[PDB]
Amino acid sequence: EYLGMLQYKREDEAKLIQNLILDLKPRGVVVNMIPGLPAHILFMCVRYADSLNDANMLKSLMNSTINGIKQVVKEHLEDFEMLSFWLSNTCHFLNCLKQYSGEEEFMKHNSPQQNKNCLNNFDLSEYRQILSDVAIRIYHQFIIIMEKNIQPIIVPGMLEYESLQGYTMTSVLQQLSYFYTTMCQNGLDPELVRQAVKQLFFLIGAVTLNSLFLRKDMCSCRKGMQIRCNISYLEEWLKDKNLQNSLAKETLEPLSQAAWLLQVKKTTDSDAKEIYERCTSLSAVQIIKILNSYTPIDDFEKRVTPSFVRKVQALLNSREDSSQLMLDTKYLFQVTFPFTPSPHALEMIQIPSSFKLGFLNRL
Repeated sequence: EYLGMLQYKREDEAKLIQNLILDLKPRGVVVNMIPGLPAHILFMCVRYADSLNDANMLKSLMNSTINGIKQVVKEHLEDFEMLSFWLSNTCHFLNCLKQYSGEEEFMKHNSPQQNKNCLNNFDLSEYRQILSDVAIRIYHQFIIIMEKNIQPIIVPGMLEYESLQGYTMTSVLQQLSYFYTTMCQNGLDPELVRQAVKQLFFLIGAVTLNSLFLRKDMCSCRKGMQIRCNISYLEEWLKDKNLQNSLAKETLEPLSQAAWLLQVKKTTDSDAKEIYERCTSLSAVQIIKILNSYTPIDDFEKRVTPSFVRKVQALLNSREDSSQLMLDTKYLFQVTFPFTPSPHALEMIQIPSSFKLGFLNRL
């Protein structure tokens, strides 16, 4: 019956962008059930323009959209929620561009009724690439906001708060939960949320380790054990959210060796060898920084002598290493946007009146 296309009169392109992107109450209800729906709407309009061969209309559409996105995020650089909604919708739109590209690669997990709605005329691969790029920009933007909202909490909870006897380590996980939920409620693909979480973990470990590299009154066995404990707490946060333990390795592993280092006896020509064999994810600079800034507060831990430090540094000669000490909070992981198909059939998509798009038409 219907085809899954959206007719728009080329003189309302502007108003379409206005009432679907710039102006948009992102919390209707259908959209709560299916977010990324605006992306589908957009691609239905695109499919309409493609069905006509009028290339100028297509290009004008894509440009108006991408500019509308760029703009709409540029207006809300302090709105985590909105940034999430548009990173989501952007990734959805790109995945629609891939899914109905017509390319053999993406028709793997397609309904026979879905393989009926591919683009029929134009190749939009270059546009897909551009979209991937802006998507990267948005992702980088929305990561920054989370990181900025959690950075002042890391240190006061991860170590300033003394467990082994007013913020605490729990608060960290509470914010992590806020971020995770906010991501999930915005149709943000699981793998994407995973990479985000990975970034967050990196940030935690980084701020922590850095504060170690600064404050001398933090390098103790006690503090090390405390840290290892908080790390296990984090692994448990992953377990609870059913996320892999792998990411916790590939983010906290340096901090583990840092905490492990703090506890281990630092005296005998054997301890040193263990420091060598175990601290494998740390630069010699970092290790030495810790061993020099290591100050004990308890009586069972014996202080580290300059001679021992020299022995260890001599043992570290076999490992070329890096000149890195601190871990900059602005490091970013390689974000990947994996193609995930859409379960929704365009033929049955309808516009809620809350979108103000009555001047459109299902084909």
